[PDB]
Amino acid sequence: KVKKIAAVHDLSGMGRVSLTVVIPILSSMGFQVCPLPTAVLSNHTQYPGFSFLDLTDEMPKIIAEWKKLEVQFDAIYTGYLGSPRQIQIVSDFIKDFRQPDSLIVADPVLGDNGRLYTNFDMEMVKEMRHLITKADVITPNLTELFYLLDEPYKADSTDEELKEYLRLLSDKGPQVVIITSVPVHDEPHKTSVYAYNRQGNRYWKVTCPYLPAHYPGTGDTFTSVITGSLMQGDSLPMALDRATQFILQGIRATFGYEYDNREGILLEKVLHNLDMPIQMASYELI
Amino acid sequence: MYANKVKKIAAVHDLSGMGRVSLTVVIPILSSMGFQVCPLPTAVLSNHTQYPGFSFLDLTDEMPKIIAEWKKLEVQFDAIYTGYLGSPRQIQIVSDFIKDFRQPDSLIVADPVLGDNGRLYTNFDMEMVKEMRHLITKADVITPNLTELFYLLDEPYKADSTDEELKEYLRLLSDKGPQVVIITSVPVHDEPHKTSVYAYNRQGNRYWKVTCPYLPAHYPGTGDTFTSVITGSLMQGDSLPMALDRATQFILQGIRATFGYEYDNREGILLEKVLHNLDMPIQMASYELI
Amino acid sequence: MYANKVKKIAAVHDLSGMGRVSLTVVIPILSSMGFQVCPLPTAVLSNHTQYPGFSFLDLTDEMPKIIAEWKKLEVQFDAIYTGYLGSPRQIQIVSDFIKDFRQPDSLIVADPVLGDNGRLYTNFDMEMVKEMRHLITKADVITPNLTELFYLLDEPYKADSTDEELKEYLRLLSDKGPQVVIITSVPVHDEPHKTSVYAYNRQGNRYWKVTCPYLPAHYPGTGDTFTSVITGSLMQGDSLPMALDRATQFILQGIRATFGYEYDNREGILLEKVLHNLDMPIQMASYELI
Amino acid sequence: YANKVKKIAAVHDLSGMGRVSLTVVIPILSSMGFQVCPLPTAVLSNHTQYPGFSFLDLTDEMPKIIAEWKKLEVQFDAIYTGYLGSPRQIQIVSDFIKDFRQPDSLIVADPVLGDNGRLYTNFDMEMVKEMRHLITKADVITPNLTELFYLLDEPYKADSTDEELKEYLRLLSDKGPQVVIITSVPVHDEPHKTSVYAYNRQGNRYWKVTCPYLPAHYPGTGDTFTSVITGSLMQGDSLPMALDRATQFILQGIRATFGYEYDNREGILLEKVLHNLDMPIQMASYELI
Amino acid sequence: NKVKKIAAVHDLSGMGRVSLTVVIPILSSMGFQVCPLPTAVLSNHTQYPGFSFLDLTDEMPKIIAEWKKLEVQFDAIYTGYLGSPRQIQIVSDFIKDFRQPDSLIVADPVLGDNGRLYTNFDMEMVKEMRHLITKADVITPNLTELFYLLDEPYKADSTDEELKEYLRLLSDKGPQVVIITSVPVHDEPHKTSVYAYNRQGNRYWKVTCPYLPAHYPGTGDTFTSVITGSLMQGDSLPMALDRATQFILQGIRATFGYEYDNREGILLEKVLHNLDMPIQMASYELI
Amino acid sequence: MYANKVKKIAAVHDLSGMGRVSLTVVIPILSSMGFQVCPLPTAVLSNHTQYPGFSFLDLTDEMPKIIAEWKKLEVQFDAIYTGYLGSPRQIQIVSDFIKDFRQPDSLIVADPVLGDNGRLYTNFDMEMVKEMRHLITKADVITPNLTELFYLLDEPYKADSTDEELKEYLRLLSDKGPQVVIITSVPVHDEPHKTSVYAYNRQGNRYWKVTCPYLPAHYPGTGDTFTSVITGSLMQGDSLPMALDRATQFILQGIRATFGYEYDNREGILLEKVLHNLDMPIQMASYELI
Ligand SMILES: Cc1ncc(CO)c(C=O)c1O
Ligand SMILES: Cc1ncc(CO)c(C=O)c1O
Ligand SMILES: Cc1ncc(CO)c(C=O)c1O
Ligand SMILES: Cc1ncc(CO)c(C=O)c1O
Ligand SMILES: Cc1ncc(CO)c(C=O)c1O
Ligand SMILES: Cc1ncc(CO)c(C=O)c1O
Ligand SMILES: [Cl-]
Ligand SMILES: [Cl-]
Ligand SMILES: [Cl-]
Ligand SMILES: [Cl-]
Repeated sequence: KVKKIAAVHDLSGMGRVSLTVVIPILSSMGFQVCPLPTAVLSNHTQYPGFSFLDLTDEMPKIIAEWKKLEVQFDAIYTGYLGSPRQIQIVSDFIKDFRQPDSLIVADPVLGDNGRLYTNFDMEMVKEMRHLITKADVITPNLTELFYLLDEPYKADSTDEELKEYLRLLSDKGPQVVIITSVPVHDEPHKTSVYAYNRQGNRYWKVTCPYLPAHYPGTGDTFTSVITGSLMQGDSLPMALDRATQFILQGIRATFGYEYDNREGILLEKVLHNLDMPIQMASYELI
Repeated sequence: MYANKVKKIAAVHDLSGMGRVSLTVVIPILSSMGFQVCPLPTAVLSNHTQYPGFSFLDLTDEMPKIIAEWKKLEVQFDAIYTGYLGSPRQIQIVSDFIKDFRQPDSLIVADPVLGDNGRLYTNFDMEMVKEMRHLITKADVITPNLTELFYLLDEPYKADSTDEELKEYLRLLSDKGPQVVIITSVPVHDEPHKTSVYAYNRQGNRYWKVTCPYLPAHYPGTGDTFTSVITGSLMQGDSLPMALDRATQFILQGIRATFGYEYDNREGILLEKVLHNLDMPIQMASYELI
Repeated sequence: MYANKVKKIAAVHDLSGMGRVSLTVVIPILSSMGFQVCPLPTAVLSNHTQYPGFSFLDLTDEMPKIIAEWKKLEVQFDAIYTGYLGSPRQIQIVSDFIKDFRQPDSLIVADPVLGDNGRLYTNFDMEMVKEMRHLITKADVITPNLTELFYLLDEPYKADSTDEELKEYLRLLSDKGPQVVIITSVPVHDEPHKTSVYAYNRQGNRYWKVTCPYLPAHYPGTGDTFTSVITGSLMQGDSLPMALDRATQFILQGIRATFGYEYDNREGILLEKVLHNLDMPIQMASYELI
Repeated sequence: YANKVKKIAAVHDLSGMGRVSLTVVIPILSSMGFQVCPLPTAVLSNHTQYPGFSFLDLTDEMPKIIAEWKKLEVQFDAIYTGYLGSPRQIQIVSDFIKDFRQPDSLIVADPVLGDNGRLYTNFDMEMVKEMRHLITKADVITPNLTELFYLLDEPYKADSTDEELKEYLRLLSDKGPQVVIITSVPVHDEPHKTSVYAYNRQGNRYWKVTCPYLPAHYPGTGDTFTSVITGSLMQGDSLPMALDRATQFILQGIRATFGYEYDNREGILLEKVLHNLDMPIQMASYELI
Repeated sequence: NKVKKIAAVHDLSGMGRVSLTVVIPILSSMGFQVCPLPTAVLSNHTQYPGFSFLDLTDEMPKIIAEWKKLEVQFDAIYTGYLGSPRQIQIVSDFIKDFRQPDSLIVADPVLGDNGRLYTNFDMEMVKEMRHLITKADVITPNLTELFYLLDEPYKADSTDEELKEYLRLLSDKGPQVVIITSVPVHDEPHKTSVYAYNRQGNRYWKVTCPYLPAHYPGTGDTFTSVITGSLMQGDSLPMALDRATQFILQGIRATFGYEYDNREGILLEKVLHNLDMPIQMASYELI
Repeated sequence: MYANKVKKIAAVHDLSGMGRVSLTVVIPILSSMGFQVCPLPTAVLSNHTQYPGFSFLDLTDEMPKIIAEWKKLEVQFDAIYTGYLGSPRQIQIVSDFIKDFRQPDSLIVADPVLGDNGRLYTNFDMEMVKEMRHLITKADVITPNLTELFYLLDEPYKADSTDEELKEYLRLLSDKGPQVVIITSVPVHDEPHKTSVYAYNRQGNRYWKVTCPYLPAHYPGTGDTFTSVITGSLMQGDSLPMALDRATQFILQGIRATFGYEYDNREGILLEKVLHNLDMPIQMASYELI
C-alpha cells in the first residue's frame, strides 16, 4: 500500500506550478497523488496571458464518485483554487473525507509580491480565511499572511512580530503554520522561512540565499516537499531544511545561461536530490 | 559555449483522479526520468473508465485555447506523446498540433488508446477507432495492445496469431507511418499467467520479442506506464531493445509489488513504490526475431 | 526524430603509468560519467613528476600527426579538455587544435597545469608559464590552483589573500578569455586542515566559494580529478555551483578512503574505490559571494 | 587487516579514436575496482581497421618505464597484455612478466594478431612467431579463432567440430596457460551468431557459450572481452561466470548501437552500458563433457 | 511497514552451509524475517566425520510457550533437520497452534542423501517424519528421502511415469505441492533433475539442471529456502523451480577451478545477489 | 594465479527467536555484504530480553565442544565478531578462542554488550562488566553504547559530556587495546530526538563524530545492526568514516521504514526492507573533531 494524497490544485500546461509540481514531487517521495483539479490553464497566471477553464462545477461530480468508490485519503493538500465558490466545496470535502490520522495541508494561494494573483479579489481572500481553519499545516507566503490577517503588507517585521503573526494564524485552527518569502533585514539577496508548531509551542527559522518570488510556483514546490517530509516522519524543522535546500538547487540549476525565470525552478533536473537526507542542519529555534 | 537543457514533452492524455492511468502515470514517470511534462489535458475524470462508474468532462473545446497560448509563448517541445482522447473530434486538433509543433528532431509517440480484453473502452465507438487510424500515421512510435492492433488494422481479434503473422502486422502498421511499432499484451502459447511484446524498427529492419510473467490487462493503465518508459528511454538515447527491457522490467516490478495481500487491481501497478528503479541496471529481456 | 549520442571529449593530457594523474584519471572519470574520452597524449611517463624520478617521452611531434588523422576521419568533439603538456611547443599546437575543432556548442576546458605548493613542477620553467598564459585565453573554463594563479597573473605567490582579492583575481583571469574561472587549493585562515575553492561565471556575474576539509596538494593529480568532474558535470547540464559540489565531495571521499592505514599519498586518491559514487544525490555546500 | 585497490599492468597501445586497447581496458577495469597502470606499446590516432592511422612505436621507451617501475618497487596483482607495437616487444614484455610476476599474480595475454582470417595491418609472421613464445608465460589466453590457428601453426579452418575445438584448447593449454578461451567461433547454420569455447586445466572442464552477435563487426570487442574476463577472475568469479559477464556486456554494448546510422568502426557503445557491469547475470555457458 | 515472518525449524550449524545458516541469509535476502526455532546446535554439519551436537528437544516447548505469550503470528512455518524423533510431535503441535488460514507450511523432510540416512538417524526418525509431512502444504524430499517416506527400497532408475506416481502417493498424505530433488538423468551422469506436482490444477513439472547437488551438503536447504521465498513472493511453482535450480547452479559453479572442499557447501554469499533478478529464459517443462 | 574466495567471520552472539538482535541480525547483514557467518552461539533465547520475559538456555558448556571441533577441522577465520555473551565464564572461553584463532591479518571486533538506557540488560551484573573489560583489550574495534562506555570505564553514567570529555574516553579505552573505539547513542544537547556517534582511530590519530536524527535505544538490537555494518564495511576495505556513514545511514533507513503506521518498536528496525540498500552509494555524514 501507498498512501494517497488528494491534491486540490489546478493543472497548468507550462510554468511549473500546481499539479505539474505536486504530482512529480509527491510521487517521487513515495505517495500516490490523486488530483482534484480546480482549473485548467495553458500556463500560470504570472505570464501576460493564459487560457483558463474553471472546474467549479465538475468538482462535486468528482467528489460524488470518490464517495461511491469509498476512497480513503491519508492527506488532502490544497493550493490554487479556480473560484471563491470552491472553498465551500473543498471545505465540505475535507469535512467528509477527514480521518483521525489525516494530514490536511492548505497552501493559501492568493498572491505574492504584495499583490493578489491575476483576477483574484477579496471574495477569494475572505473565503480562503475560512478554508485555512480546516487545515493542520498552512504555508502562506508573506503576502498571503497579511491578506489572511486582514492587514496591509509590511516587508520589515521583527522576529517577535513574526512569532505573533504565527500564533494569530495558529489560533484560526492549524497546529503548524509556516510563513515563506520573508525578507532578511539588510540582506536583499536572501529570504527566510518562519514556522510555529502549537504542539510543544516551538518556533523555527531558516535563512536561505534565494529569492523565491522570482520563480513562479516555488510555494507549490515548498509545500509539496513539506507535505511528503512530514508524512515520511521528519520533524518540522527537518522538513523546512529539505524544502529550502531543494528549492535552492532548483534555482541554482537555472544559473549561468539565458533563462526565463517564469518557467520555474528546474525541478526535473534536481528531483533526485530529494532522495537523500540533509546531513547539515540549517534551521534554528527562535 | 555548451548547454544541456531540460527537455519538454507535450503530454496529450486525460487527467483521472483515481486509478493509475494517463497523466497521473505520464507525469511521474517522465519527470523522474528527467523530462518536463507539459500536459494538454483531453478530459477530466473522477477515475479511469474500468471502474463501474466515473465523472467525465470532455476538454475538446478547451484544447485549441491552450494550444493558441502555447503558440503565443513560443514553446518548443522535444516530444509529443498522445494517449487517451476525450472525443473523436480531438484527432484533428492533435494532428494539427503535431503538425505545428513538431521539429525535425522531434519524437512523436502515439499510444492508440481504444480498448483492451478485445472490447472498446466505455463509450468508445468505431468513430474513435476510425480517427485513431489517421492519428497513428503522424507518429514515429506507436504502442498498441493486441485489442488495439486489430481495431487499427480493421480485422477481427485473434488471440492465437503466429510469430510471422505478428511480424506481418508490425510491417503493415509501420507502412502507415511509424518507424517503430510495439504490440503489447499478446497472449502466450501454453502460458496463461504470461504475456508477450513484439516490436519492429524500420531503421535497421529489426524485429524484437519479449516474454513477460505478468498480465498487464489486469492492471488498468499499464500501457500508459509502458509507453511513458519507452518514451523516456528513447529520449535518453537508449536503443529499442533497451527501451523494451526497461519498460517490461519496470512494469514487472510494479505488478510484483502488489502481491502478498488483498489488492484491488483496478488501482493499478504500485508505481510510486517502484519509481526509483528506473535508475537501476536493467536485465536484458528482449530478443531479436530472425 | 530523437538522436542523442554519447558525447566525445578530446583529452590533451599525458599518459603516466603510476600515480593517479592525467589520462589515467580523466578516462575513468569521464567514461563513468557517460562520455567517450579520446586521448591526444602529450607525453609518456612511468609515473607522475612528484616522485623522485620518472621516465619521460615528449610526444610534441606526434600530436600534429594524430590531429591530421582526426581531421581525415571527420571526428567531431563536444569538448576539449587540456592539462599537463609535454613541451612549450605544445601550446600553439593545442591552440590551433582548439581553433580547428571547436564548435558553437563546444566546451573548452584548460587546467593550466604548471605547479603546486608554490613551485613549478619538475622541469617546468618560465617558458611553459608564458605559453600557458596564452593557452588560457582560448578556454571557456580554467581550473588553476593558487600556485598556478599567481604564475598566470605574473605576480608573486601569496598564501593569505582575502575573499575580495580572490574575487579580483577571478575577474582578471576572466577578462583574458574564460567565461568560468575556478581557483582551487586556497588556504583557509585559521583552519590549516582545510582548503577552499573560488569560482566566477561571467555569465550572470556570480562568485562562488566552497570550503572543504581536505588538503588536495597532499595527493598528486587531485586537480585532474577535480577538473574531470567539473567537465563531466557541466557537460551533463549541471550549474557551476553544483559542479563545484560534485567535484569537491568526490575528492573528499577519495581522500577519506585512504585513511586508517599506511598509505603513500603520492599514489593519489583512491579513485577506484569511490568511482561509483559519482552518480549520487548531492547536498550543496557552495555559496555565493555577494 | 586490509583489503586494498589491486593494480593491473596493462600492456596495450593507446589509440585516440575507436574503442580498442587502453581506452577500453582502463575504463572497464577501473569500473570493476582495479587501478590500471598502463605500459603503453604504441600511440595511434585510431585503430588499424580504419583506412589509415598514425603510429608511434614505443618499443624503446618500454624498458625505460620498466626500469623506473623497479625503482619504485611497484607490485602488480595482474599483468594484462594485448596489442604490441613491434615483434621486439615480446622479449621486453616476457622479461617484465618474469621479473614482476608474484606467486599469486594473474598473467593474462590476449594474443592480438588479427581477425576474419587475416593478420592486422602491418603485422606479419614475425609478430606471430614471437606471440607463440609470449602465450607460454600466461595463465589465461584469449585468442579469437584466427589467432588460434596462427598460434597453433595450422591453416585457418572456419568449420571445426566441438571435439576439434576441445583438442585445440587442450593443445594450447599444454603449452602453458591453465585457462584458454577461443572467441569468435562460427555457429553452424546460424550466421548471425558467435560462440566462445573455454578450457580450465584446473578441474579439466570445458565450456561453451553461444551469443547473438558478430564481434568482428565491432573492432576492439576482444579488448572488451578480455578486460571483463580479467576483472571477473580478479573478483573471484568462476570461468563460466566470467564468460557470461563478458559476452552479456558485449551484447548490451552492441545492442546500444541499433536503430540509428552508426559507424561500427567506432566500437560498442561502452559508456552507455558501463554501469551494467556489476548487476546480476543469468548463466548461458554450459559444460562440454 | 510490515515484513512477513517465517518460523524456521532447523538446526544451527557453525561450519558447512546447511540449515539456519542457509535459511536465514536466503529468506532475509528475499524480504522475509526468519524467526528460528532451533532444533539442535552443532559445530558443523554431520557429513563431516566429526561434529559437536546439542539436542534442543527440551528447549523447543519453552520457546513455543514464550511465542504464545508474545502473541507472535507467522506467515509461514518451514521445517528441516530435526534434533530427535520426539521433536515431530512438538513441531506438529506448533504448526497446529500457529497455522492461520493463509499460512504456508513447508517441510523439507530431512532424512539423508546418497541412498543413506544421515549420521545417527534411524527408522524412528523416518517413521515420525512420515507423520510430520501430512501437516505440510509443500514438501521437498530428495530421492533418498522419497523412498524412505514411501517405505520402499531406494531405486536410482525410475521412469517419468513412476515419478509422477511417487508424487501422487506423497500428495495423498496431505501436501498440495510435492517436489522431488536429486533425480538422476538417464545417460547424463553429470546432471540432476527436479520433479514437481501441484494437486491444484493437477499439474506436473520437470526441470533438468547440470549439477550434482549430492556433492554439496545443504543444497536441499538452499533449494527449499528459495522455493519458499519465491512462492511467498507470488511466483508460480515452475518459476520457483527455475529460480532455485539456477541459484544452486551458480553457487556450485562458483566453486570450480580451484582446490575446494565441497563439504563447505555452495558459495552462497558469493552468488546471493543473483536472487534479486528474474529468470529470463524459463527452463521448466510440463510433463 | 588470482584466487579471491569468501571470507569467514566467527560470530560469537546469542540466537534469539524473535526480535532483531544478535545472530538473526549479524547473519543476514554480513551474508548480504559477501561474508560467510559461522556462528559460535552464546545462548538460545525465545526473544530478546527487553520483551516482558524470555526463555534462556546458557551455552557456556557447549562452546568449548564447538571450538574443539573447529580446531579439528582446521578452520581459519578472517574475522571474529563478539556480542551478547551468555555468562561471565564465557569471556575466558572467548578470549582463548580469539588467542588461538587470530591470524596476523584478522579483524577482531567486540560489541561490549552490557546494557542501555543507563541500566544493565536483564540478569547482567557487575561480574559480566568486569569480565567484559578484559575482553575488549583483545579487540581491534569496539562499539560500546554510552551506557556500556561508562561501565567499561567504571564511572557513573552521565548524559551531558563535552566533546573533549568524549575524546578522553575514547583514548582511555583505545590505549587499553582497540585501535578503533566507537561510542554510540550519545545524547545531543537540546535535540532529544537525535543521537550521536564518536570514534577514534589510532592509525592516523583521527577523531570522528556523526549526528543522526534517530533514537537507537527505541529499537532493540540496533547496536548489533550497527556493529555488523561496521564490521562488513571495514572487511570490504572501507575507511572508518565510510563505515560510520554506512552504518548510520542503514539504521536511519531501517527506522524510517517503520514510520507511518502502528509499529511494535520491540521488533527492531525493518531490516529486510532495507537490506538491499547496503550496496547503494551513501552520503558522507561523519566529520572530524579537530
Ligand atoms: C494557475 C496557478 N496555480 C498556482 C500558482 C501558485 O501556487 C500560480 C501562481 O502564479 C498560478 O498562476
Ligand atoms: C480515462 C482513461 N485514460 C486512459 C486509459 C488507458 O490508457 C484508460 C483505461 O482504462 C482510461 O479509463
Ligand atoms: C606527468 C604529470 N601529469 C599531470 C600532473 C597533474 O595534473 C602532474 C602533477 O604532478 C604530473 O607530474
Ligand atoms: C591499435 C589496435 N589495438 C588493439 C586492437 C585490438 O585489440 C586493434 C584491432 O584492430 C588495433 O588496431
Ligand atoms: C545438521 C544438518 N542439518 C541439515 C542438513 C541438510 O539439510 C545436514 C546434511 O548433512 C546436516 O548434517
Ligand atoms: C538476547 C539479546 N542479545 C543481544 C542484544 C543486543 O545486542 C539484546 C538487547 O536487548 C538481547 O536481549
Ligand atoms: Cl553560476
Ligand atoms: Cl580514520
Ligand atoms: Cl532496433
Ligand atoms: Cl572452470
